[PDB]
Amino acid sequence: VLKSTSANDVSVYQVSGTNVLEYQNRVELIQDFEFSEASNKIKVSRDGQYCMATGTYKPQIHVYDFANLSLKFDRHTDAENVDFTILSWTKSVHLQNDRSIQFQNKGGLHYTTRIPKFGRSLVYNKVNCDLYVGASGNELYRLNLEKGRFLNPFKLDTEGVNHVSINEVNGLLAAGTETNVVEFWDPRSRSRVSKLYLENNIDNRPFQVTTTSFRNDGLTFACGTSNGYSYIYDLRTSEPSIIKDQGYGFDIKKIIWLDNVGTENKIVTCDKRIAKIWDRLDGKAYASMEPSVDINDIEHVPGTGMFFTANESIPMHTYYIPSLGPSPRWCSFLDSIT
Amino acid sequence: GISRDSRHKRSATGAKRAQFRKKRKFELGRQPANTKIGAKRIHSVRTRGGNKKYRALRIETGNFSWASEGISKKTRIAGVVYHPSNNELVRTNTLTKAAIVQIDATPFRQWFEAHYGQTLKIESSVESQFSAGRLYACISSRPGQSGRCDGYILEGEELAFYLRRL
Amino acid sequence: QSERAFQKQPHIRWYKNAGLGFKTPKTAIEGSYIDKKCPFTGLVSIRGKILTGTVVSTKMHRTIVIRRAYLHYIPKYNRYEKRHKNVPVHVSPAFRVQVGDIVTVGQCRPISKTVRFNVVKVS
Amino acid sequence: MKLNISYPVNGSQKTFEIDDEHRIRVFFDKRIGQEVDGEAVGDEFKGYVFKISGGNDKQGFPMKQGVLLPTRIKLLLTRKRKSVRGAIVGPDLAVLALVIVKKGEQELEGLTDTTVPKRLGPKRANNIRKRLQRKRHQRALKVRNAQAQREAAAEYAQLLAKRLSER
Amino acid sequence: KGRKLNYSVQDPIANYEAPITSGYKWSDDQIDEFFAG
Amino acid sequence: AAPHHWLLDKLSGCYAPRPSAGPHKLRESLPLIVFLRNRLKYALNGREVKAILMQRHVKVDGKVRTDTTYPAGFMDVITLDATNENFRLVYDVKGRFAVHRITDEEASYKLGKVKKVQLGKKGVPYVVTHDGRTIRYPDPNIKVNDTVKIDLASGKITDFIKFDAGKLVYVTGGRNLGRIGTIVHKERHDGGFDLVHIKDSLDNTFVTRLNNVFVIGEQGKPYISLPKG
RNA sequence: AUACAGUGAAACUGCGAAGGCUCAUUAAAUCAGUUAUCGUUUAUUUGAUAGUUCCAUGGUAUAACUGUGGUAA
RNA sequence: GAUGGUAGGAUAGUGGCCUACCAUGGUUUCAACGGGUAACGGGGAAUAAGGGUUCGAUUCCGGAGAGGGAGCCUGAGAAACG
Repeated sequence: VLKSTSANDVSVYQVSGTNVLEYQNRVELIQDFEFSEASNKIKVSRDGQYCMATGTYKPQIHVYDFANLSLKFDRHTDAENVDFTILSWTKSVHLQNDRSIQFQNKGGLHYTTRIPKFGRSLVYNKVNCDLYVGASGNELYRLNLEKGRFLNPFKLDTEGVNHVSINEVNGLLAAGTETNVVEFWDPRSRSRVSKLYLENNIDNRPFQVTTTSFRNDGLTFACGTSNGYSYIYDLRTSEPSIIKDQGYGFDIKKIIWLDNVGTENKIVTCDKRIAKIWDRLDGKAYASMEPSVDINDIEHVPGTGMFFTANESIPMHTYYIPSLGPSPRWCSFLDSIT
Repeated sequence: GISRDSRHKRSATGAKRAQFRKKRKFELGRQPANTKIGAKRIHSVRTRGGNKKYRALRIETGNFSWASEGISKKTRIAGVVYHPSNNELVRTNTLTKAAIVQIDATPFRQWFEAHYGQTLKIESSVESQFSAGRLYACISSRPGQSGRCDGYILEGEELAFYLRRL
Repeated sequence: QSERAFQKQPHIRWYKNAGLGFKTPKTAIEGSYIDKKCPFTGLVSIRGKILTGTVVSTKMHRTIVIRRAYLHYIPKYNRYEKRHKNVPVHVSPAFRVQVGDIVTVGQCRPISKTVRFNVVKVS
Repeated sequence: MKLNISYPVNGSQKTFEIDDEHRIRVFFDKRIGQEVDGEAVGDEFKGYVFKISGGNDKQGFPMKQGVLLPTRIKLLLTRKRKSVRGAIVGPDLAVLALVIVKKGEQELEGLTDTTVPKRLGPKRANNIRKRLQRKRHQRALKVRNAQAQREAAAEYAQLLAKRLSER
Repeated sequence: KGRKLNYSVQDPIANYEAPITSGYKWSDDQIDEFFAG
Repeated sequence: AAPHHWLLDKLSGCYAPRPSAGPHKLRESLPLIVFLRNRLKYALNGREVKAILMQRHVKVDGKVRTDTTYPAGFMDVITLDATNENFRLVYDVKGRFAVHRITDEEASYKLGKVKKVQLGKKGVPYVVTHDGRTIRYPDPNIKVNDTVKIDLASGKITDFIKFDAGKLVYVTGGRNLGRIGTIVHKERHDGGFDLVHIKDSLDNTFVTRLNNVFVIGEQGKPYISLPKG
């Protein structure tokens, strides 16, 4: 029975923590989950297995098979990564800290291309297949996987963009800039539709929006900042918002929904040290997930109540919530041990 | 990294038809470890016999040197504002050689009050940081090769030499 | 004389001497020029061999393109076809070398992809 | 199933071929380290407690302590892809290993009432409980090495001083 | 600006993926009557 | 598969003995197997030259150094205990290793060209030679290409021969390899063909390098004895 | 020779193998010599080369080995 | 990256070897760059033979490969015939 941290009348558990008789009652879930002293970015594929965790020094790819509970390989890529996506299964696209883009396959490293300026984010379009890559400046580029061309790059404002995302059920391209404007483009028209401005009441310094998200209803939009302040948005009276100051507030990097499992209207926010979870329409914290080290980013596995972080320590932490949901079919005795 | 050879590229004459060779062991380009701020973790890599190389990634305890007396004392790291060997490197806030990074200068306050008595001859635009706490200082040591963060403080001429820039 | 960042300075105003029959001008001993790769103050040390010839182009800065015609005793068609050679070379604070200007250079420590020679003399 | 049982302090171990799997079903879905009672595996051994310690299944494959997933999975061990059964015990174990840490209500003429001794007493001095001439010679050679080298070094440094005075 | 923004056509990505016909589960009329304002 | 310097007859074998590492280079030395076995013929094969090396008759440079492929280079005095064999081996006029026989007061020393003088660590002047005898503390006026005289009982420099115009020089290297006569000319260039030039029977002239030449004495008085014909 | 004492299957150890075939056609860029590395790595060869001490000897944890076993292996 | 400059990365270190910024350079009719084989032949690559005058001794054709590309590891030395 794994120990649980104190919270607001709710329980969470960590597996593979910094502390995790213990040697002979080990509770290790995924073997060889440890990197070279940090972690870049972890995400779980669309199907029921094959999670991918990017590397730290001699950076790797680290695909874990969930139905084998261990590592498959580690393709030591050429440069250090910041952002990537997964395109179903075996294909995936990455971009590194330099302005280069790798295409991993089953054989690995299908191509290495580049963008003219230093990039910061990448997303893929399921409809007509053009990956949009956000970079520094006036420049939000396309690499269409149909015919391998380049497209007429989207003209931005001065400094650039920290995050780009497209909406799923209808395709509304977000681009979180530096000057508080969110710069919604249309993936149909290749033109702007709106230049929504973000406001507060504290106004410490001119914050920059760093996280953008949507969900599968296509009506709301989750917004971030460089200050530790979550925001919600709708088309219904789109000028105000609801806001969420966080108790430490450095830079929120991961805001993701719970739009496919039970216990609805709930959202996860995540800044550099803490990751919390709260409810819509009130703004009150359901739980929080305080680790012993900082967080590079997180992810949430679909269908069930578990979370996978990428942090600055040697292992990665997984966080199980036995009130948000169960443990999945490949982890189907976590509810028997704890 | 990849390589160190002229065979993949053109010389001062403009030649072609390269198709040369499988690349050897001694063209070894390791990955660029952009050293950042964190908890102190140095990877001990091997090369050329027992030539251990300290590859620092998350170093903090910078030994930065008081210039006019040469007093290399221990402090922390804040962030680099200007380094146009890559203008995105200061956007991402890494820590490489010859960068100008900010330091909470509290042990330099301790040394001044310890070997001079009073608190505050030294320049005014660094006396402002003597009062406030954060002074500018440039890294000398190589954390990607020697694994260390040493540096020198900014005192007057070199201060304005960077402040007029950015 | 400071158009770039990162503390443009000598690396330990500073002054040294390679010796071996090549003078150091007084501005290159005590002057405001940095002498990063000019061998009189410099960081490089001298070695090797010393070559002499006139120039073709000095278009870019820190690029002295020497020409070097030399005699070779051809036995094939029993006449001397005339030689020509080229070598890029870094500047020195002693002479703005224009077209003509037979000068000599000493071998040291590859600076760019193709330069091992730096000017030590003008006459 | 077969049950290997070990009484460690007496040094006894024996296997018992127990059929009739509703006796066996007490161990089911209990991973390695979690204890058990004698009451639901048997009646003739009541008040018994066994810490399980793994077991090879049919096809001989071992379980390593505490992973998950009581089917077989392919891990990386002492690094190559070896097949290893999960730590949780289910219906398809051939042998299952047990350590009895408390005798209950019946003596066993294999485990309790019969025992083996140990191997042999200790060999080291501190293990039996729980040179000086070399100490002479080491110190003497060390002070002689000092009185040779650190005097000879200055003895040719003074010859450098003679060359410098004459130069 | 040499390697900066080569507007060329590249070989392995020309058929790396394949499009989808219906795509968005909404209609384009639903787009227009979604963000008229 | 042989060099020219060893005076090695061709009707010997197929594999030639590579010398092992040691004081001198590979290209300027002869090992003990090609010395003893097939030049002055104290052996007949490798087995018995290894047998006498295990018996330890050889006393090159005053130490035993029992090895078959030990690279005896220039003027290492090979000393053999039985029949008091003292052999100083120098270069002849056509490139080979002429092994002259000397006596005990001459084999009590050798000489060596100085290569570099260093302020290495902790204020210690420093000198190396072609066998690499790092001996302590010479005078400050040791230039390059001068000649120290090693003690061969301890290692100290006993005498010193200054390199200047008017000194008796030995040339080991290039197309002048192994000539004596040292005076027609002096010419120090600035990077190549720089030397002191050597006479002949009709006092002809010759060109070499600085590092390919090294001094052995004076005009008529070298304290090395030399063979004749 | 009542704490060791020779033969010695099988195990740890030191080392051994210390350089072998086929396939598509590179014009001083494959090659040979040479200059240099105070521009650099180096096992082995060789010569050299170490000065900080307040109120009789340090700890469990693994083998080989026994013993209980699984699996067609 | 064509040519160089400044700084960093990586290096065993020199090095546009790689990246940021900047300048528009550099080779060539005194043969750039490009065209092929008796490049299974040639270049001393070397031994020469007391009459064979381009037969007549050899190192090397180019780089790879251990089923196929990819990634990693070991060592004084490797992108290992193990």
